Amino acid sequence: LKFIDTSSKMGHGRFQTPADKLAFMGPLKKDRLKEEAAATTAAAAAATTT
Amino acid sequence: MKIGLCAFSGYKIYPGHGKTMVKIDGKSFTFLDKKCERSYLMKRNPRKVTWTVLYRRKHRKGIEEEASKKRTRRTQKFQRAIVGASLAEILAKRNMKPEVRKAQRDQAIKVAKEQKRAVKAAKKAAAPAP
Amino acid sequence: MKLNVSYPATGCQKLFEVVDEHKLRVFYEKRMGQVVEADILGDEWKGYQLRIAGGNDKQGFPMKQGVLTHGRVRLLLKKGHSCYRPRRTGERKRKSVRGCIVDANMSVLALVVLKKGEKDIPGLTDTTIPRRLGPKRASKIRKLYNLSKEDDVRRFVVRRPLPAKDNKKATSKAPKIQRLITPVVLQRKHRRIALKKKR
RNA sequence: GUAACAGGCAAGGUGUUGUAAGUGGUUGAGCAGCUGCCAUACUGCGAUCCACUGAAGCUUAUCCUUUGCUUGAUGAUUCGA
RNA sequence: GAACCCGCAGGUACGGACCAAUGGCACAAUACUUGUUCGAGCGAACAGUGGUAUGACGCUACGUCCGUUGGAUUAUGCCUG
RNA sequence: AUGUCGGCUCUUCCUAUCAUUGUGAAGCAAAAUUCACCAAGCGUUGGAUUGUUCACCCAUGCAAGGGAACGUGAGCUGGGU
RNA sequence: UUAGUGACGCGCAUGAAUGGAUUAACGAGAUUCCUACUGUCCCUAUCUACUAUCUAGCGAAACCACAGCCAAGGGAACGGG
RNA sequence: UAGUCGAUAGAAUAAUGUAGGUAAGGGAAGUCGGCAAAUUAGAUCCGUAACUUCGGGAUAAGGAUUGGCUCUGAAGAUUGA
RNA sequence: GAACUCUAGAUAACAUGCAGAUCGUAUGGUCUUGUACCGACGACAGAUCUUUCAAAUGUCUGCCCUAUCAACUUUUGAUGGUA
RNA sequence: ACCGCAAAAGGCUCAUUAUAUCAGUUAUGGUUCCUUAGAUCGUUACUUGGAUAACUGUGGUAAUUCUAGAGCUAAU
Repeated sequence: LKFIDTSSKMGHGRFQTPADKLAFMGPLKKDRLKEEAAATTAAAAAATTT
Repeated sequence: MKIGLCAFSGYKIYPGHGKTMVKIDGKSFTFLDKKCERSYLMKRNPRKVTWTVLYRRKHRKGIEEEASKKRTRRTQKFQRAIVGASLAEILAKRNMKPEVRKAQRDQAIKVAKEQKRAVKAAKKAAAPAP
Repeated sequence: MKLNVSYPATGCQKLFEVVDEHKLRVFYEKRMGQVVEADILGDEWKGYQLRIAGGNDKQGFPMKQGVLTHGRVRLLLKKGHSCYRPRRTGERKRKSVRGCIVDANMSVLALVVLKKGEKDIPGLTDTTIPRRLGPKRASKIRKLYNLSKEDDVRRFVVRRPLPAKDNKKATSKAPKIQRLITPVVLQRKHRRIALKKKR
């Protein structure tokens, strides 16, 4: 066997793997937002301490 | 089975996955999937279709990896002696610094004066004889 | 495939044959100018870096830099470009041309080695397949030797002795130092200035 | 079986469509209307474009998933060697 | 001049499955668009699914996958007599 | 008052077997076809015209065998009659 | 191409206001060829709304000797008995 | 605006319907027969035959184009300077 | 046929070529002999100008048959103005 | 081999083509002209710079040919 079509049957599967999705799909409002929230929370923590 | 690229939406075409149309001429167009097929059959400009990687490049969305590659090459690989005087001898002539070079110059010019004056004088001597 | 790999630091080139697919595979989807580590290529080439200098395929229209297709493409080409040296003035030809990126269709890779690893391969490293000829012109003897206008050639020009073999008293050829600041040409400078003023 | 739970969500994955509202920009062929002691212009209108925005909406009822939320956990009849 | 059994690959016709791909359908899903209406706008409603492009859970094609092996013995060739 | 014919649709059987199986004949050398047998398990079609069975043609396939329930009008069509 | 059209016409049984011929325009008229078109078909499939269905309510009729399992046989020469 | 919302309803929304649609690729092969269905359709512009009773044929055939926004021109009335 | 931008210039501005880092003949004058200074011919460049080989367009006038071809060109230059 | 110049035509044929071509007649203040002939250039390296052929070596496709790659070296 040389390949398995792991793409979404949900219906018209572009991308086999969630890693292949990240390659084609560029900086979506998404994961980056979560990181941005975390940094904000740290700045808040730092202000309270000072 | 080779992962090709969708010639309108830039999306990778994993084994079988859709359809490839070959024109009469024959210009092969590769489609991931029906949505692409139908949009371009309907004659949409991919450049106004915000679903293509093609427009996204033009429209400056995302890129990063491709833009990092481009800049800086000078390149100077070697001196070129061998045959003329077997390497050491060219290396010897090459090295001998300006002060010694000016000596070689000037000595040769001094030797040359005598031959020029001699021939001018000799022709001046020769001319009376007829 | 076949690697025509050159150590051009000694001016050498040798031929090697890669039978094994995995070693071969390393080159796949690498472009002209791109850096390959040779340790995956071979046990002989540990620490060797390979620059893809060139290639020629089967069905061998020569690799032309930057047409990028792995297959082949038809191009209209012009004076003096890569894949185009035309015999006749304003000649334009359409050729098939193979493009720049290494794929399994490639008969011969042409590889310049960037770096000498840890191990001397004999035909590349040991034997010097030479550095052809000494500059000849007063001007290019100038910067190779770093003679800068005070310090003049005459006897610094490469004198090679060549016997004509049979049946010959071996001679040495000087040769011709062009644009020496030979007085004859100097006096022609004087003459050109002479004609301008007088007229 | 207060839990291998079950169900309704919200969340996340997965889809679908194709870039929301709102806001900012003379993006924008242009146009009105007032013109200085001098450069000059601005105030509105303007399909559409761009940025926020590969976004917003929609997602299976016959999707996938859940230490997230809350909630359910409390009816009837009949049968023998 | 045996496309002739061993052996091999495919298809046909028939039958039964299966929906992954590919194709078909429309969620009156999403977008767009016209006419009208909601002051305009957003977002919708009405044109008995408004039209149009795309179109999923799902169904289904023209799509694809699967269709066993002996005995008894006829015809018949035969033993022994 | 027992719903004409064909064609559409759909059934099962029968052989007096054209093809296919296994076979015996041949003035069958091969190829090919003809004859006959066990055999109806399995095929026997797509069209032009005709209302037409029948017929007549065209095309393919190794082969385009023939009959029975005047089949089949609360199945159609109503074309001929 | 048992169709049509132009011909031929000893025309079974054409024919001259018993009107004959030709014909523009017109026809929910009869007929033939080609094209565009399409689910007319190959070859089927899916979808909307309302039913059919099930349920609360409401509620007929046709028809009915007696009524209703087949096969063959005889018999008014085709039996549910 | 005025008048309705009563056409017994609910749940299911099966087959088969009815009434309304769509269907790749091929495109009438269908059938008695293009029946049913689809194509086509408005407007403006261009172009326009056979035949003809000169009126038509004619919307012949065959082609082009249509939104929105933003400008511009043309097309009227009346006194006044 | 001249308000020619004519072969050429002045005033005000412009851009960007030219002016040889050639070669072969043959070397002289003069030394403070730097290998100095300065020098003839014509080959090939070269810029302005003419000339020459040319050339493209434009004037005048002329061509067979045909009316069983009488109106033709202007859809989109047809024919004229202006730019 | 680079560089420069020729190859724009000799030659051939007369198809398209009927005022078109073309002859004679002429113009160019409506323009271009290598060349050749003749004349013209006094508004801080003076003889510098490095890259490529030919070359050398190694190659490609069945091929004419087209050239890839590596290393030299010239200029009117």
